[PDB]
Amino acid sequence: ISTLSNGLIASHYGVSFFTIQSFVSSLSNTSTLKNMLYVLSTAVEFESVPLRKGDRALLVKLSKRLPLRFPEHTSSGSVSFKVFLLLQAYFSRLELPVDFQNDLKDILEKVVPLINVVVDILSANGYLNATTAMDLAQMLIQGVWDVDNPLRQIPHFNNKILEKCKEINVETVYDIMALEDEERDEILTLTDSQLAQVAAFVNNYPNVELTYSLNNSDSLISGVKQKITIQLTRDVEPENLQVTSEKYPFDKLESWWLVLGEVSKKELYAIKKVTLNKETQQYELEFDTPTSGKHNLTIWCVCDSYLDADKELSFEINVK
Repeated sequence: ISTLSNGLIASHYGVSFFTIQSFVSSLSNTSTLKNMLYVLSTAVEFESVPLRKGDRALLVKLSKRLPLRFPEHTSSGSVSFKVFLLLQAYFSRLELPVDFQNDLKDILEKVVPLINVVVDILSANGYLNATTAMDLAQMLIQGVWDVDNPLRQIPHFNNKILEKCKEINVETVYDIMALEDEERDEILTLTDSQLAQVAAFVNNYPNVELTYSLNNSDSLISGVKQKITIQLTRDVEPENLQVTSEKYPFDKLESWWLVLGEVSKKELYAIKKVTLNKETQQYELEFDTPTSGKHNLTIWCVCDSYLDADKELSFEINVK
């Protein structure tokens, strides 16, 4: 299978060779988020997580309230059953038994290297569903479903506050920071300690601007390695890139994937993992020029640590 491309591997995260061999065999260009969550749950790295007598029976009961079911003709007798379900309880923000809370902390300690390896395997194959693993990576940091309200990321945003936001058509983090003092204090019925934690989050939440330059557009030759420059600007230089997350109990640094690809062909042409630590920065990507004709290409700038802060740009090329 490893006729894989070295230049299409963005990170240096590591796990056992056993797990890498298993992941490579288990993932394809059609893998879904649910498939990837299952595959991740099978990592031998989780064998250090406790599995007690009675846990499976307790997990079966818990599973009633979770949206995704464990694969049908697969034994529920291993730690993978626990990992698959507790990670969903994490996304759903279910209150857990103290003992399952302990196991969840142990699980979360191992997830970042594992999800990054999933991204790297898919991207090394040129598979655009690497972006599906990126979606899952975001959920693992903020502890929120990709189908739930993205405002849930902000500390102390309970159901009452979410409904007050809906009533005035406030939907994004940027809508929150745009609010006038009196309307802001109307919705944010929170204590002093709580308000400071909202403030910490909103000030650190990224707002990036994506541009590019492609030298000699509409004069490209098929097959030749082509360079493209990607620039990303922030309003001011960040004082630190330490991620604010209520739910992820370990230190995390803000990182981004820069992705070039073509949606209609489900193909990833190039990828790069970057830190946007400056007011402005640019990066050079290299790809093989596709066949003769018109192609619609997209650049994505995807954050590993927050939801709804990603940026994308589409453009047309003509290969002679």
